[PDB]
Amino acid sequence: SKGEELFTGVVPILVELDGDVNGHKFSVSGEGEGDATYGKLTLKFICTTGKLPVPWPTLVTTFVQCFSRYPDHMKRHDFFKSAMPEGYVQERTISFKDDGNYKTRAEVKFEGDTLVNRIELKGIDFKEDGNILGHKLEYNYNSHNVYITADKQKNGIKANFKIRHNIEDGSVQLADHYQQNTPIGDGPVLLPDNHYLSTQSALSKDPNEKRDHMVLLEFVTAAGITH
Repeated sequence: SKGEELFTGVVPILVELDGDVNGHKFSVSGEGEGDATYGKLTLKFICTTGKLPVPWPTLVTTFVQCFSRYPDHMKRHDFFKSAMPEGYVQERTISFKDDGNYKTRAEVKFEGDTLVNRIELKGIDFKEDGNILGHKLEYNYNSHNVYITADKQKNGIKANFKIRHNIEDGSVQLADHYQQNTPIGDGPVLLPDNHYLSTQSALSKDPNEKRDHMVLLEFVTAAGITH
């Protein structure tokens, strides 16, 4: 297919986010590359407005599931690549248990040969010294399953999953995710059978970087369908 063939090699990625969480405004720019053949993402993000007013881990899911590895036998279930190059809208509500919520709107599409994720994020209802605004989350990231279902009336998909953020006291901050994606263009897109994406992510720092930043290495494989 046209969209799947755009991902057989390494593809440059740009991420641009503007956010407002409880009136804290901020922006993030990211750069890196994806290799969907291996489900692989490598990026570096920089807060361009100074200090990031929320913990970096809370933004990982917001910061390109077209780079997930779909096994060959699951090609007919890969909505994300099928929407390319014209792209898709991705919307979420992220509910931090017993704290505030993010609502995100993003568009993911090619600009030339570069895959771009442009995001607007709005956060409300956060506790001033909760785990988010109080920066109580560990700088690490767990492994999840992202459950995908077709959303036929939208010519798209939905996803529902549970992100676990470790808290510095050893506890866990749940972030419930609900997601809907809608294609932008007029080519045919794939409406999948139920399946999920198996994720893992590693967060690190660049030792030469004194801006507030995050280095991310992530691997994602589609699963849950056998034939």
